[PDB]
Amino acid sequence: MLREFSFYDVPPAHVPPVSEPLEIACYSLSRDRELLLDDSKLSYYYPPPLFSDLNTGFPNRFHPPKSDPDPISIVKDVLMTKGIQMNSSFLTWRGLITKIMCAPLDPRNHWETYLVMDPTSGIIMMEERTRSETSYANQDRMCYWGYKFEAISTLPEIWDACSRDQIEQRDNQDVVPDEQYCSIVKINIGKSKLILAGEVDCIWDKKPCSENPNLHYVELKTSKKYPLENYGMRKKLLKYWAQSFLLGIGRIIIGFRDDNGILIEMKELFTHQIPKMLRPYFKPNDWTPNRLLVVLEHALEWIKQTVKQHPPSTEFTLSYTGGSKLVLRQII
Amino acid sequence: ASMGVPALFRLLSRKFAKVITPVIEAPTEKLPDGTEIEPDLSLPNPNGVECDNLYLDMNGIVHPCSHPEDRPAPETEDEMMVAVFEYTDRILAMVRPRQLLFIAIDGVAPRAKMNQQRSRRFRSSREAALKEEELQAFIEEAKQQGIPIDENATKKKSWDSNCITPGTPFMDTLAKSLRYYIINKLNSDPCWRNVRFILSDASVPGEGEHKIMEFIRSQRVKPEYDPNTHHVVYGLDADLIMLGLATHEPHFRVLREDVFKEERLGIKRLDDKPFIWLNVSILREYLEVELYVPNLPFPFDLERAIDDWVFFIFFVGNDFLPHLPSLDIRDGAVERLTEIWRASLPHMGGYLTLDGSVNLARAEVILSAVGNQEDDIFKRLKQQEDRRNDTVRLYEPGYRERYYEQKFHISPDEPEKIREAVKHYVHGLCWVLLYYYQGCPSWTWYYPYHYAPFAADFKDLASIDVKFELNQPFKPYEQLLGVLPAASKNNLPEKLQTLMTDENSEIIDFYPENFTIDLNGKKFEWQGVALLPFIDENRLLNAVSKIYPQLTEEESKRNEDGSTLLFISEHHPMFSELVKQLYSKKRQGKPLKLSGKMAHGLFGKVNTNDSVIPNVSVQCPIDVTSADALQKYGSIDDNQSISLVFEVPKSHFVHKSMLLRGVKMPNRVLTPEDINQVRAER
Ligand SMILES: [Mg+2]
Repeated sequence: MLREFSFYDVPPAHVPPVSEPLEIACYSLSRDRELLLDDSKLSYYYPPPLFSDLNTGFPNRFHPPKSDPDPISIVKDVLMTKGIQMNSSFLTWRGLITKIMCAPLDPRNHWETYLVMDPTSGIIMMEERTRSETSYANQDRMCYWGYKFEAISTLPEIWDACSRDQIEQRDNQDVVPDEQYCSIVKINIGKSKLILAGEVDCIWDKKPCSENPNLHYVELKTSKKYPLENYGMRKKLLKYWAQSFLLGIGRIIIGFRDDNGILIEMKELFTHQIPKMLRPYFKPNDWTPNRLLVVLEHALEWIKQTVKQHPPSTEFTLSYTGGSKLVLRQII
Repeated sequence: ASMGVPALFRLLSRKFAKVITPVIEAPTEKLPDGTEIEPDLSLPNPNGVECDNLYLDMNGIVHPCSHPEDRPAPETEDEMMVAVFEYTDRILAMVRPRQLLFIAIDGVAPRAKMNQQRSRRFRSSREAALKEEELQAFIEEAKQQGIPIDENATKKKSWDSNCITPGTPFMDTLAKSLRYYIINKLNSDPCWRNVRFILSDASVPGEGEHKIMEFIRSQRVKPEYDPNTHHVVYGLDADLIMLGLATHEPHFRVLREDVFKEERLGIKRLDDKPFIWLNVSILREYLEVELYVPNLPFPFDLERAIDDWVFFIFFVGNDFLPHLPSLDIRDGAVERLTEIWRASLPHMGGYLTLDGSVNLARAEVILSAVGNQEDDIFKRLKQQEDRRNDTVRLYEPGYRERYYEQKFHISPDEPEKIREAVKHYVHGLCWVLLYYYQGCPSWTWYYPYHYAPFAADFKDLASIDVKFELNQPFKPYEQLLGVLPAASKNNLPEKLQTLMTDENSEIIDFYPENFTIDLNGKKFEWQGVALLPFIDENRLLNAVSKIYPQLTEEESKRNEDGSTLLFISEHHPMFSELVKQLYSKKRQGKPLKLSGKMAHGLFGKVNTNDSVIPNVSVQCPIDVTSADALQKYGSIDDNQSISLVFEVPKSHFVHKSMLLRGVKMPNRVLTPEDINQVRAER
């Protein structure tokens, strides 16, 4: 079977209820591309000097990131090793929800995911199996600017516990984006219960004793600066909001750079501030945070109801190749 | 010797004009029926800038309250406290702290500070005795001349300023009164309900100033600390703004009162106050323009530059070190040192200073350039001084030998005694910088001369092994004996007084009535060096140890450390969760660490204040005369607040001179016109 979901066919509705993303597990990844069940790779935000050259170390000190997509079994395995029960409708990578959510904003960005309902739990698991369109630019200079900004903006310990050499020698460190800290989150969007995993760039202060940690987390971005009148800038900020919203990340820090890769300015945002900040600049027919949530909730319910009409272990493909439609296919 | 208040303020008024600003106080509404509407203090601050934490150097309040302008000195402890309460009230009204009031009374200070205080108090006592003789001889002549002197108004009953020292009965009164005052504030104006109150009294060792700075460092270091905390410090020390810079908290300002024969004796006949802000953020702006050096082989760092600037200013003299003979702030020494620093920096390898440590190789570079200029400096100074209409002769060849022989009593035969002098001074420089940035490195260390060596003699500095013996703060009664002159004996326990006055006292040589003041550049006696003997600490400690067992239990308790106290309102956001965790069955004796949402941006360890009895009725510890003051300083029948013993956190790490992440910089104030002026002057 083949089913289509139109972004346009979704009627005006109230914004769906969205719960506070609760962390249920976390883990660390190393440069050799192995996983550890600890806070080993958790880092802390501390800014670089302004006019930092984000080219430094490209490509001689650059450890290029993995290009093949990670199977979602990785997260399933983490949770089961920890004896955490999965009682939700979806298990996937946070980035895969962002892609569904923001598809209407990016007609040029094509993607495909695989969906399978687990016969034991009833959870729908989603992953990519083919190298993504986005990953092909994985090691471009401009992508490096982002990895570089993250390397020179984080510390292995809190500011006070770090020597000044540790802080000041960050420009000379290898850039190793495979080394990361990750958060696994429960989040409800309408009637859909989701377990999502994503990279956490750093933390603002420290992880609370046990309080949910996610509002303490920070996302780091690099971008050219434009005024909010520029639609491209609004769209980018909206996509920044969507990504962090899904893991309940508290802050987004943007390193604004010029055309040559020099860091010229930094801007701290609260994730929940973005919708209000963008509101005055919206015109009729524009995609807003609320409309993106309404259409996502409808997309998720459509996927769920379709998948549940078939036996477990049936493979499905969800494709976006431009246009106003998502395409869901049963694999025979 | 300190540069002084008029000196630094003249440097600020001359080169950093925009840092100084008048404090705006909201007016009282005065209605035609004598009704007076006091301003609502919960409303926004008329100064535009809101204050989070207000820190008070309490002794800088007691002193001015002891000698008012148009309201002659209070005589009673009770009168003194009412004045202090009112002065503090005024500060609270103009500052309006939203989060914290930190009251710091000077505790025992390090030996290096004690020596400055010893010299000052010996000089004040000498000055007062000389005045008393002149006044009484004038009065005798006036009687015989038939001139009606108002003897009650002429013979002024002066507050004994030496009782404003740890270990005195008045310090117990001050502490008890301020405890009450805090409880008053917490149970009166609703605007103080969300404000936490810390009292660090004189039984807690350390200068008030430094206890404030050490508190700031202890909080900065915590991850959950607000990096945009707005700090206001009240204090009178010339030091204070240097400490403000050392803090590396840009949202920082100093509060102070605006500084800008018949007469001197206070002769009276029968028949006859705005405040200023000193904005440290604006000072930082000025210094960025002043200290920036292009094309450096290492990164420019404003924070590192500021620290250097704080350090090389030590050369012009402060509380702990004499000025180098060739350097005087009045003669543009700060500007001279800044120019040498700017020229040396590109070739120096880096900054003079590193998180409170001194690079001695780089110090020698700065000092050698001063040493090369002093031959001419002493000549120029004398040349300019002769345009107005000693035995050393600095403007004359051979002066090195004469200076060291006359001031140090070093003959040209003994060159190692000069080397020992510079070694001592070098230790001093490192002592002060660590004191400002990391905490007191030695409670016993002092510079054991009254003069500094020439800058030319500061050669081979890197080979000097600088080390400190930390030791401990002296007992209150030991500081009193290390600081008081014999005429102030009344401030000690009666059995310890004899050490200063008795001919047969083991340590009578520490307390001469008569001593020389060396002019060392003729001006007046206030522009001089008091040649006092340095106390031998062992001898002083051995002398008190024989008398200690004979003091009462109360005198003994007054010689021991007390606690820092935290007062919070029952209506404070942190209260209910703090009480739950504090009276929890984990342990009710083990201190509670302030953490999580419970802390509400304040960090450290708290325990119960056992001295306080659970009776909510609290009365004022002193008597009040006026009807308006009895109304505002009355009893508190229902004390809806708790007091706790409070200990600041202590980091295991060297505190770094860097801005915190999340720091959002205060609006830039310096216009094209301001920046222009600074460029041309340098
Ligand atoms: Mg990022």
